Amino acid sequence: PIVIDAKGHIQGRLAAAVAKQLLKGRKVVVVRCEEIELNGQHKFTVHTYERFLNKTTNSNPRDGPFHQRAPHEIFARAVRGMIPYKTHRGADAFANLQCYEGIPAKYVSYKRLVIPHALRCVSIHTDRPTTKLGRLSTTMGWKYGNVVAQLEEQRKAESAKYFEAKKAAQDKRAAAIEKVNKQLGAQAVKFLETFQ
Amino acid sequence: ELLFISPIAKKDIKRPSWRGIPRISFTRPAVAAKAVETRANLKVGTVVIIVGGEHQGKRAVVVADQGAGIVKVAGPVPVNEISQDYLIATSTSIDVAANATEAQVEAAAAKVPEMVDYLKAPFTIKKGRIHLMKF
Amino acid sequence: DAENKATAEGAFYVPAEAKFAFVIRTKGTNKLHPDVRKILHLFRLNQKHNAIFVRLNKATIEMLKRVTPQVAFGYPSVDMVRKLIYKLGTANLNGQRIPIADNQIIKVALGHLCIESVEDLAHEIYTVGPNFAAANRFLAVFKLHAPKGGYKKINRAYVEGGDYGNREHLIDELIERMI
Amino acid sequence: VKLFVPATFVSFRRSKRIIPNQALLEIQGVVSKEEAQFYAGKKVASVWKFDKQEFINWGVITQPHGNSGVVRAKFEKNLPPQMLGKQVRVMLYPSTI
Amino acid sequence: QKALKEVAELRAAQEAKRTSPEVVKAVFAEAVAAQPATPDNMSTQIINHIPL
Amino acid sequence: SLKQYLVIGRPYPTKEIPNPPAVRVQVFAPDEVIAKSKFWTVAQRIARLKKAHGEVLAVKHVIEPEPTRVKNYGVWLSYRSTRNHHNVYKEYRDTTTEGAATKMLAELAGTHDVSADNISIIKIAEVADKDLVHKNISQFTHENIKFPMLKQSIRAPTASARKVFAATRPTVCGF
Amino acid sequence: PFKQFVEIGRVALINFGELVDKLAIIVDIVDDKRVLIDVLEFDAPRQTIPIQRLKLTDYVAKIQRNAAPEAAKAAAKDFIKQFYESAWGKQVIARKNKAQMNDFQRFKYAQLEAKRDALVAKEL
RNA sequence: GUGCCGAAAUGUACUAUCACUGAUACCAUAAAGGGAGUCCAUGUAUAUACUAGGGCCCCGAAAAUGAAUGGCGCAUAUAGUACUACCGAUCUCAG
Repeated sequence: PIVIDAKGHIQGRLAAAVAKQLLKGRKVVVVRCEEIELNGQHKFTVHTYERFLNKTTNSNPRDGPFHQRAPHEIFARAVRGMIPYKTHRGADAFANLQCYEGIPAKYVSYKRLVIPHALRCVSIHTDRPTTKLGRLSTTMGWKYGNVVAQLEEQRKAESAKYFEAKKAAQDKRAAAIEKVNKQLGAQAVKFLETFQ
Repeated sequence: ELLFISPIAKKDIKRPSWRGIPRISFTRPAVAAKAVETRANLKVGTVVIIVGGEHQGKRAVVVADQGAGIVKVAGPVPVNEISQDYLIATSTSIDVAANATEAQVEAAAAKVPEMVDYLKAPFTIKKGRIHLMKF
Repeated sequence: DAENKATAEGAFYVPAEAKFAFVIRTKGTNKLHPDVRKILHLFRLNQKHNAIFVRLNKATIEMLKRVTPQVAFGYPSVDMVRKLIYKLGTANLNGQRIPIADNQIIKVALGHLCIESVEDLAHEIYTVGPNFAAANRFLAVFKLHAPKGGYKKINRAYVEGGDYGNREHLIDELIERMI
Repeated sequence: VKLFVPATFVSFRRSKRIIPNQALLEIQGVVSKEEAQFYAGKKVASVWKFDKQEFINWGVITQPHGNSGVVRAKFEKNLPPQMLGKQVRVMLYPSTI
Repeated sequence: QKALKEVAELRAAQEAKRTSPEVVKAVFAEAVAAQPATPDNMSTQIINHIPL
Repeated sequence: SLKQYLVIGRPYPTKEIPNPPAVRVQVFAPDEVIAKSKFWTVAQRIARLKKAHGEVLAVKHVIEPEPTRVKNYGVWLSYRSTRNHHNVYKEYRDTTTEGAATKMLAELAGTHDVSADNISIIKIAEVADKDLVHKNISQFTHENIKFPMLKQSIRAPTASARKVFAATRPTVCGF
Repeated sequence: PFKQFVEIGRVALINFGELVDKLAIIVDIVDDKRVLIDVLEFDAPRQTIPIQRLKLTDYVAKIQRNAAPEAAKAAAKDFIKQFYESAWGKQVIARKNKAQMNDFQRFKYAQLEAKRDALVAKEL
């Protein structure tokens, strides 16, 4: 079960990577779905979504395509396009996905991978505007955008206290490893570091 | 044999030979591979990984080479006969002249530092690549 | 040495032109003009990826001008003319498409024309001696597989970044990988 | 028969549209055309349990496919579509190296 | 296979002459000699209005 | 890739005139077979000499005296676009004449959007730093050239060692 | 502010291609995208390379533009020493040593790491 | 044909592009006419003024159920150019 810090990423680039490795048969959480960032100015990104809102079934709206405004189900929809989701293999694969706005209390402990070719540095040029998913959703009416920021602050304080302890462990580990290098030998230290 | 093949003297017209070439009878009178070699870079007393059948992940030393592509293994945990299909040649080569003798292999490997511990150890695959593993 | 003599003098040694060619049919049968498949039936190149040796004179070159989109062809060297006939060579004897096997096949057909064994037959191709068309007719059409690079563009000529038509010397580069 | 390199069954061989005689496996840790040439020749084995009767299926590697290190592979009984996703064992003999 | 070793050598022996420092500068001097004089003005039409 | 070629050709001897004038053309093509066809295009178009009555004497392949060092290259060309023909003097900085000519076929197809069919070169020659007049290429002939490599690549150092995950985040800064 | 610019006479570790992992100096500039470069370990011919497949380091040789081969190699003798001594350049040698490691030597590395981790675990 | 759906390089090398916009023959529409948008550029005069033009992009450009570069999406998955590797038909070749 992978977890993906999806801050910094592009929506379609991540979704193309994620949707492929779902079909290979692997469970995959992503987290921080709101800090995924699309190409375009804020004007341009909103006008794309306002076209998507028009698309309703005329006889009745209830059977119409649903317009999910939360970032965690905007991203889930972009992945659903790239999987054959109507088949049994696609519906099994799509069930293995997970998106969360703000990394929740379950997945704080897990080691978080960052798939490098979907980062907005590598794929967009410099001097071209980009917007977040959270910024867009709030504009499109998501009402919990404000709440998520509050939660991040509480978490990132507690994540800082982990690292100040983890420094103190690894510093005295290096001072312990300073002693053990003399016990093995001069030439044994070369074989570990350099490889002879 | 392909001797007794002769050209027909007929010029029947049912069948016509366009150039000088004439129709051929192809008849006789009524009266009547591979070497499978031994593999180079498996000498007498090379250290070898066994990857097939009964023994897997167990190293062995080739006491002697039978020939015809089959070699007889020896070592601590010994004396079995298996082909080059089931073997991977390591670079390291313990000096043993003698045929079979399981006692001499541990005695000879006691010369080279921690080679006796090396031979009895299992070989196993882990997380993080055999193609790239240079042996 | 005849080339290096003329450069030291001043002149140019222009070489002798190609006496024969080797004509792969690149494109298949259908959607094709009747004059332009009468011409392919005359070279015995009916199936796709078939080839024979063709002698070059103003009869045969002007025929090849009509059929240039359908074929790739060029001027093979002696090592290529060899290696076709030893590997893939077959004798069309009494309309049977027989494999070449042994030299007693081609002594019986061609011995009266002073071509005894497969070395003498291959020679009669690449020197284009007096009994060429006997030796060429004796050979059945070659049958080659599609080559292990592929090739870029069926429907353009080699000269304009494609495949078909005359490629002079570089047919040897193609036939190596067709074989 | 333990000792294998894990490898998923990612798809059957197919066109765009049409697909079961042969299968494609992404061997773990292999990412190149020249990297995956090592496993050409070698013997795969699928395995599955029926409760108290563990069967085995072989299983071989023919050629590399594409530039991603995916490798072609016959089996004697060709695989069911229920295996799509699941692991198989790429055992590393016969090894000429 | 003896003959095709000799022909491989003789065709390779020509590439020693072709890629020699003496011969290449002659061919490059021929290529520099071949090129035309520098044009003073580009543009499709020069346009001249001499009186009468 | 393109290789500079010098091709010399002539018409056949008539009984009226044995030993006519031969003519040479500088041409740029991937191999000797294409270089003949470029010669017969230019010879027919201008000097009125056809394939069907003419020899072709010597396809000389022009190799460089040194490809070790960098040279400036002026390229005078015409290129044709629908409704008009334009004359342009463009120049480049490269190891060889061929690599300059390969550059401008990309640059014209990029910038102006015309193919090598429409393009017709007048003159290529190497050019000194004094006579060079274009500003963006003059800057590389000066001393004390610094530019940073802003935007680094993420590629595999070898194609074996590529991956689609990472713990740490890559830094694409120039530094 | 960018520290380390592409310059005439700068050492660089070429990451991509046939010459991957080998130090080399930029004897002459050509373009925005491209440089002439001289490889100092291997003794290939000098040739043009893209800067994007190149990557850079701090150290800079005093040389003239289009320097002679072997003359420019003498300028680099101080900085190749400073490269491999520095901890970024130790990982170049470590990849290389590990890459050529052979069967038996991997058992030696595993056993010395067990002796390392045992003696460290005492001191807690 | 090779981001994912979808088998196969988000390949290497080289030039253009910001637009509620563009995206592969037949083909499923857009013109005359404009633009100190940007890149490339011809001739003259004195860093600067005057323009011969060319691409890409913008305007010109409005219809009725909600709507379709095939979709998702992309902005180095858009527009051109060159060279290799690779997938792919009941063709071709081998049995």
